[PDB]
Amino acid sequence: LKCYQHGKVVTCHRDMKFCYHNTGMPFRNLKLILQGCSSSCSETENNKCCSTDRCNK
Amino acid sequence: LKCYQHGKVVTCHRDMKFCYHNTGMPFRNLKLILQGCSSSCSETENNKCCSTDRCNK
Amino acid sequence: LKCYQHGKVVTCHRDMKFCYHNTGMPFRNLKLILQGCSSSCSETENNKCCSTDRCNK
Amino acid sequence: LKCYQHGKVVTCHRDMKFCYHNTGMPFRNLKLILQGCSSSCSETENNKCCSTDRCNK
Repeated sequence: LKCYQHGKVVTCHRDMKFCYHNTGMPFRNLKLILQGCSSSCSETENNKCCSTDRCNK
Repeated sequence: LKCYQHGKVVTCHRDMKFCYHNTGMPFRNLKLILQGCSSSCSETENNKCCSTDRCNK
Repeated sequence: LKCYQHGKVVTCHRDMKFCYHNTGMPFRNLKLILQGCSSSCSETENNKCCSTDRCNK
Repeated sequence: LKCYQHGKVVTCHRDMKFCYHNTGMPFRNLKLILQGCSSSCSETENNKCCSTDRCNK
């Protein structure tokens, strides 16, 4: 599986079956963007994990 | 002072002298974007530091 | 005023009037800790801010 | 497998074969701590992944 990872495309390790993209905002002044290969998502984030090449732009 | 802060304008606290925009990248998969008011700021350590209203878009 | 900043004690600049400790947990595995001197400590609750020297843990 | 995850002990999904603990520090005031169940580590982080219950405490 290949995933976007901030302007690189990367091949996931064998045990990482998902691509992931999500954006968080822990503090008023801070936005963070997590994007890459991943393991399975929590129940609450199932839509953030996808399992086809480059699915996580 | 008023500053941009992630798609909105905020009024800084009365003693804060700068607006800023900054980013970090601690890991290959994780980007951080910081934007708002600050009390101190060195332009060389930010994308931008300025001291007029809304200067940090 | 003096505050903790991640196992350093810092002396606040004159425009940084409280000590601050906030944490965020945007994703299940990722914790962010923001700690130091602040004037963004401008609610009137001792939620993220505390007033007394070295109060912020 | 069970792992610590920021003051919780959690049971990993079947596709997560490791417990993980790591940190980053992009700014003097901001610490990041990654802790939980994980997939395999990169080569540079081999010591950050372990395979026994609660090993990333």
